[PDB]
Amino acid sequence: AVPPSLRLPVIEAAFPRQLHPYWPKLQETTRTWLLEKRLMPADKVEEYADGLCYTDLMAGYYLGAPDEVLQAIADYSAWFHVWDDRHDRDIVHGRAGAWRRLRGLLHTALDSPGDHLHHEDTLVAGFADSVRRLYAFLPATWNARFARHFHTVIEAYDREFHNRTRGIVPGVEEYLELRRLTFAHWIWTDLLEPSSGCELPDAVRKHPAYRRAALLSQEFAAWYNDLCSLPKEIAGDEVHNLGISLITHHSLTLEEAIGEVRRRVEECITEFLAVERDALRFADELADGTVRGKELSGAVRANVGNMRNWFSSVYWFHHESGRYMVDSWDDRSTPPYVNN
Ligand SMILES: O=P(O)(O)C(O)(Cc1cccnc1)P(=O)(O)O
Ligand SMILES: [Mg+2]
Ligand SMILES: [Mg+2]
Ligand SMILES: [Mg+2]
Repeated sequence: AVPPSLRLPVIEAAFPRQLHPYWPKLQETTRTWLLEKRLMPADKVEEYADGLCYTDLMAGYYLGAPDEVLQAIADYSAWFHVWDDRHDRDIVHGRAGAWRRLRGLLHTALDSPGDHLHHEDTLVAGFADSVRRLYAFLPATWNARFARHFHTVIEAYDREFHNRTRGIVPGVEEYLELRRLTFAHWIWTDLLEPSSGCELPDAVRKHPAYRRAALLSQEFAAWYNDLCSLPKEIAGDEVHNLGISLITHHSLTLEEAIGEVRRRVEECITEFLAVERDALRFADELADGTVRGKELSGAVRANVGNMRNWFSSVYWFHHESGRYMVDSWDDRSTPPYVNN
């Protein structure tokens, strides 16, 4: 059961949880990858990795993915959380040069991941390994789109670095725009496509019903993370959180801000329910009697189904993962799974 302040009865009643059959092997294989790529200290991997639930988060989302696609996605997701931790620690310790150099290497590795598979920075080498595998599933046009999206994500992380080093809390609207980039909304959306085995043409994925369903799934995930990660973020001097923007710029108390974030999250669900109908009608229209139409219809339907699964996977992840359990830590500002 979930605490009342975080509970979403519509998720519990109407978004039943799903789990990909590869999850048990996924859990161990990603743990071993974190150890072998030296992305976290060995003792922290053994003590904390399974409890962080990163593989569970992906296995509740990309249902139907081939096992090797899911493995690359899960390794990438675990990497992404470690990168968020590295960025945080570079900020806390004032390592502006180390951050700048990492940022530059990630831009280069994103365009040429094979060149960086054995880089001396293990964080760069692990990024490159996951991305090179992601680049092997679909035509290079998809790879180029993933790269365009992730270049933007890296720069949003750089903006967060600047904000936190200057002590700036973004305004609410500025924050909502930035959050689509720091949460990597378009990366998770891109990854729907190798999971269903089809690169969608621009005309299909830019259809208004597809686009809006994709957006709402990610807005829910990011803002629900803001709701659940607010305690650890306040304790860690993080400034990027819708609740923090509301407290800072709209003069809300903590209780009022929690209520407002909750209401915005709830609205994503019922807006998604409306647009999902339109997205599934579009999927039906794509089934025009042709083979290609059947393929595109099935891919769109699978992708919209996984946009729905993201809601339940993110919901339960936030109650299971050790990442957010700040009340258990000796130092609330320093999670035990980060290298400090
Ligand atoms: O777990 P966290 O740190 O609350 C977070 O969700 C980590 C994260 C980063 C990017 C994508 N998904 C999760 P963040 O975005 O930093 O608020
Ligand atoms: Mg974070
Ligand atoms: Mg972050
Ligand atoms: Mg957060």
